[PDB]
Amino acid sequence: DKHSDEYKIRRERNNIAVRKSRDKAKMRNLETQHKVLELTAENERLQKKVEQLSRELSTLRNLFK
Amino acid sequence: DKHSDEYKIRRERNNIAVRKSRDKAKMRNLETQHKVLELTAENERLQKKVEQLSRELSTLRNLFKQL
DNA sequence: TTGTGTTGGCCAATCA
DNA sequence: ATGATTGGCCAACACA
Repeated sequence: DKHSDEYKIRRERNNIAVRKSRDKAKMRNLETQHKVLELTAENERLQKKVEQLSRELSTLRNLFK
Repeated sequence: DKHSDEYKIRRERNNIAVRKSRDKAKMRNLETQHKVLELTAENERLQKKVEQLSRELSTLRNLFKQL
């Protein structure tokens, strides 16, 4: 029964659980969107590093010439 | 007038828009999870490449030094 | 003003 | 029994 006290504490506690469950999921989804930003920046950095190292190797190999 | 006819049809339209909006959001999330796996594979490829070149450079520098 | 898209809350069923 | 999930729906508000 809606007027039942047990019912009331039930709804009160579930409303807290539901909000909590959904706030957690919103968090996880934002984290994933975040990882995409980090991985993208990091791959960009590493790619530039691949290019820097390649230049250093070419500069060294010119000494042979 | 939460008993009206205009009301019930307004509710129907919103409930449809809500399901559509939620499907779109969940799809977007699915795509993002995919983008992460993709970026992760690329990141590991780049890591190996940088390590490989660093060792190559190190070996080569050691050679010149040994002159 | 109106209509759709978003966001977040509630109820209830179901899982753990 | 209790907290976590999930899906249907309401309503305010953002966006056009």
